[PDB]
Amino acid sequence: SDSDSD
Amino acid sequence: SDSDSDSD
Amino acid sequence: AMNYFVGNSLGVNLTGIEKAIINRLNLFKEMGRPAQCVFLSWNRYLYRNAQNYITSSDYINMYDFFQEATYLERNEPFDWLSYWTDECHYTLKHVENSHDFRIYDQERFLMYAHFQDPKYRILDYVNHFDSQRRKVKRDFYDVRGFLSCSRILVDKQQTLCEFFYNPEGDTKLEKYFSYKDGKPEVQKIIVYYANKQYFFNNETELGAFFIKQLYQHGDLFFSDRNVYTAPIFNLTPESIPVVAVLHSTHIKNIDALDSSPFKNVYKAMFENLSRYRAIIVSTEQQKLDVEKRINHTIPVVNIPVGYSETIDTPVQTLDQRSVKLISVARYSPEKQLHQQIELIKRLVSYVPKIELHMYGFGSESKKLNELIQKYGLENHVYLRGFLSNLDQEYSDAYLSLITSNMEGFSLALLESLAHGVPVISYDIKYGPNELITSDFNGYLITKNDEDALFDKVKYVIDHPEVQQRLSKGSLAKAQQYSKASLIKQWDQFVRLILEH
Amino acid sequence: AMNYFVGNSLGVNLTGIEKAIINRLNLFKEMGRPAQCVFLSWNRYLYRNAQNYITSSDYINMYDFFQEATYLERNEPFDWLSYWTDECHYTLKHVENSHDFRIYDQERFLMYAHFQDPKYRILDYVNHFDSQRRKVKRDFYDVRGFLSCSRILVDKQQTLCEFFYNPEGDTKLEKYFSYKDGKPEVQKIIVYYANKQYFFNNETELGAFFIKQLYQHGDLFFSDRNVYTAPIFNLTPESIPVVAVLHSTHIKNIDALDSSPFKNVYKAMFENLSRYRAIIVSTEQQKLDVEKRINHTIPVVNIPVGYSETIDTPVQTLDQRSVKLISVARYSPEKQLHQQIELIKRLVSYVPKIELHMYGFGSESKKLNELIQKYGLENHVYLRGFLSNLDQEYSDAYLSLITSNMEGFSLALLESLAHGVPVISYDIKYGPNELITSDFNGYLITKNDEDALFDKVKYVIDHPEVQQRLSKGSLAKAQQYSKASLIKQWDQFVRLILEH
Ligand SMILES: O=c1ccn([C@@H]2O[C@H](COP(=O)(O)OP(=O)(O)O)[C@@H](O)[C@H]2O)c(=O)[nH]1
Ligand SMILES: O=c1ccn([C@@H]2O[C@H](COP(=O)(O)OP(=O)(O)O)[C@@H](O)[C@H]2O)c(=O)[nH]1
Ligand SMILES: CC(=O)N[C@@H]1[C@@H](O)[C@H](O)[C@@H](CO)O[C@H]1O
Ligand SMILES: CC(=O)N[C@@H]1[C@@H](O)[C@H](O)[C@@H](CO)O[C@H]1O
Ligand SMILES: *[C@@H]1O[C@H](CO)[C@@H](O)[C@H](O)[C@H]1NC(C)=O
Ligand SMILES: *[C@@H]1O[C@H](CO)[C@@H](O)[C@H](O)[C@H]1NC(C)=O
Ligand SMILES: *[C@@H]1O[C@H](CO)[C@@H](O)[C@H](O)[C@H]1NC(C)=O
Repeated sequence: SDSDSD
Repeated sequence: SDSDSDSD
Repeated sequence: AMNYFVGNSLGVNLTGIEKAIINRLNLFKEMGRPAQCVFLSWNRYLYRNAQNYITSSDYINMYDFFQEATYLERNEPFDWLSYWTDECHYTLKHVENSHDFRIYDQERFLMYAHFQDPKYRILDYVNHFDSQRRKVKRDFYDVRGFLSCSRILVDKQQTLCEFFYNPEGDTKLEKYFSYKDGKPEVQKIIVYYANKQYFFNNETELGAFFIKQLYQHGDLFFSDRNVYTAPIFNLTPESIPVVAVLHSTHIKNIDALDSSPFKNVYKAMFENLSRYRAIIVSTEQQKLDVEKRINHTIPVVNIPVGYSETIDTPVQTLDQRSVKLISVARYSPEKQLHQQIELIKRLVSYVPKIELHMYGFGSESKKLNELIQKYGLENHVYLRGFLSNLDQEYSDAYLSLITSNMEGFSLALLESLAHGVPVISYDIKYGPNELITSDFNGYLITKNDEDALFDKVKYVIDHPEVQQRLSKGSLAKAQQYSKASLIKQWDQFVRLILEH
Repeated sequence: AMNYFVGNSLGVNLTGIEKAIINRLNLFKEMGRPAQCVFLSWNRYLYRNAQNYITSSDYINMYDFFQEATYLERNEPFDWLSYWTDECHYTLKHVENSHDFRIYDQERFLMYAHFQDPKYRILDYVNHFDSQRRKVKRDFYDVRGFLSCSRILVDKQQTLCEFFYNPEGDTKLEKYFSYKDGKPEVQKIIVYYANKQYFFNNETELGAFFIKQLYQHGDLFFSDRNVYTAPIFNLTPESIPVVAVLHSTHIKNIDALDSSPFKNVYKAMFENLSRYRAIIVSTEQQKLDVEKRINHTIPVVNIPVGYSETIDTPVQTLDQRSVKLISVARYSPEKQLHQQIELIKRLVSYVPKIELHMYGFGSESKKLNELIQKYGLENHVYLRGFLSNLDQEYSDAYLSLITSNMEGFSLALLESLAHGVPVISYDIKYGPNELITSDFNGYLITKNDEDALFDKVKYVIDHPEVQQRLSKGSLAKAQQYSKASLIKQWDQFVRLILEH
């Protein structure tokens, strides 16, 4: 998922 | 009273 | 080799299942076999609750285990009040009609402290507030003294995550929560153990990890709180032997042996039978009913949960003025205690010097009080609440009544017999008809036949000579459930259970 | 007796203000006076950011101090990839075009790891996920190796609270946050220090507390990032001497000296002047303007934030065929770098070998690149980014441009003159007017007169005999700002600023 990292 | 919220 | 009896926790009032576990522990002690109770659920007063029944070395709690607090005793009380005012220069404002104090730095509110005792010796919890009087953190103290758990709160005091400490203040577990149908549920657990970091999704997987750390080759587990323990044993390797113990009727509707679904509390166990070395039930009839239902997939065996000793307290010192009837049962719907109140209404016009003493606790206590008021029986029926020692109450008891529609055994029935008190019980699954021989130590009567109940209780009141004869039958029957008799069965069981 | 220069932090790329502080420490070091930078904000990269400029002993960071990492050096480098696969038995999936791994165990996504470097020797952060892929926690690693901060998340990855560790993993600070207009704000801080627990409402109150732990009788504070430092010094007793240093224009509209309000960044300072022993500003004119405006309530004194040394790199080795213009300025709107791209668009018509080298960083990076791309100037205008040493870039530079509308002093202007590069600048407050004598070391031109800017730049390109003349003028002007003359002004200041 795109929200997995920062 | 709003003050009773401080406790549980 | 150690034997582990796995329940969930111990409350203030000892329940059936908890008493079955402690009875089993005292039987293994008597025969020289190492045995310990295992408690799963987080309980920071467990050491207080256990104090009155077992010793600190007689049990292991899972949270104590990961918090390095297993076999730890109480510290000498810390004077928090004195440390807050003299050491921290805080100002304490007592809350009237409480053991609570509001804590301030000058005029700034920081903390709300609740003590347990009125002597301020047992800090219970402390709430932490931010600059807007938001409650951001709750500190829960173990009755032993140390801070066990901090809970972080969000929004309207909703639980977001919990941190569990050893007595030194090092973090040992983290739990993370999301709300589903307005209750918090665990979505992640982190455990710091043996210098490593472990990840779990729920308390069951943590349970299964705990069982694995306890286990050494030759150890034996007993699953007594099946609604929690079965799912835990289902995630453990088959190399760890575990016996399932049933404590009550095993199906939702006992009049449909072949068809009725298993109770919710046993579902997970019955759906994975081949995990278990055996099932233990209390009674013959339940052994035969269960072995049929599971088509003999694993051994089913009967070992009663309850045993008698000889009593050093007085036996059958009766008041010659009045009749004392007793009920020893939870104030709970399946005990049908309203029926015994109806019985007294009918008897009071015939034998006005009658007393019914009902020992227990539960939700029905309000309906039962209302029923006594309605019938004007306040002088005759006494809801005595829960007493931790009944020995003195059996001394002057003429008869004990059981109107239950479902038992696994009834520890209260054997306990009554053992004190020489005869019993009149409905003939239900399970236990009464194995513990009472009609006209020997009491009478069995057809389930919910309140007429036959009245007739037979009236017969024993009319015939004090019969009550004396049934009393002596009660002491004789109790001998068939002696300590020695239960040790003989547990010894054979433990010697045959492990694989070879 | 220690001299403390208090700023916020040091970035990956140095700001003007950060450079002024390092310049001042180097002047104190050369004259033999003890000085240390003090940094307030949490920055786990500070140790790395400091490495080109100052020593580990040359600064204290507040979070380092409470985290027991003050003066701690880089650890033995630790192999996370090998720990996770070989010791933990996790499986890593490398993310394409990154220094990142996804981390799985038991067919579950556990963690997302980001490294700083391609050799994966510096773990930066690790995200943790629950059973439903909610990001519940972020672990932030100090570039020295230890885990510095864990942040707990709620909802859409909002910051709820932060835990701050010493390098052993003991908790030393807790911060609780609430959202106000979509940004997280501190509502509570807990610090565990000197065997005690301290409570604060915000970073100002923690700052104040930190300053009071540093201070010994005789020490002297300089307040260099006034938007954070003045509110801190406003909560410390007047017996701690502090000096306010202004780094830029002090009022919002520089045209209304008398009536314009103070900039937001200086309000708390100017609203409590009597707290401060003095104001230091860089320029004569700002000294006259500020002293009139505060009605001489406290002393005001000009010491330039920049100085010149003698240069041990080549100076004015020009390529005869191509001309090189330079801009040393942040990619930020008040620098108005767009005007210089516009100047170049016009100049390529007359000078086909012209290049503009823009050294800096910031927000306008994309908009400036898109402007260069829209004019086909990709071979004439280069955003070179930030270089830590510009020494070799000055060597072949013909002219420096400044198109800024406000400056405290401009270190880039003095650096340019010191390396023999003449400057053409808007005549703006404050700095250029005192650093450039028109027709001696460059040209002052009217604020936002893009017409006059083209004429004077073209004239200097058309006449290399002028550019050389202004290059000798530049080295002469820079001599007035020598290391030696700044030490004299600093030494006199420190001898007189304390009461006797
Ligand atoms: O006032 C009371 C009432 C009950 N009990 C105990 O509670 C247990 C109840 O167990 P039982 O098997 O009779 O029934 P259950 O509660 O499981 O249905 C018995 O051990 C009783 O001795 C007690 O100690 N004090
Ligand atoms: O690639 C670069 C660009 C700029 N700077 C430095 O950043 C500072 C810029 O601050 P200045 O006082 O010129 O103005 P500010 O940017 O603070 O307005 C100066 O020391 C420059 O030499 C640098 O070291 N490398
Ligand atoms: C089903 C029920 O009502 N009560 C049972 C009780 O008969 C039995 O003594 C005990 C066995 O350990 O477990 C209780 O919960
Ligand atoms: C006003 C402005 O934009 N920048 C100033 C700069 O001119 C000055 O040389 C330096 C003083 O240290 O600090 C910056 O803040
Ligand atoms: C996390 O970084 C990854 C890898 O570069 C990128 O794919 C993703 O968009 C990032 N998430 C952000 C910055 O939202
Ligand atoms: C009770 O608490 C409320 C805070 O909501 C406060 O306004 C009031 O002062 C408090 N009273 C006492 C006794 O602290
Ligand atoms: C917290 O307990 C105190 C004292 O018993 C009481 O004043 C307050 O109302 C309690 N708060 C609750 C239970 O809402």
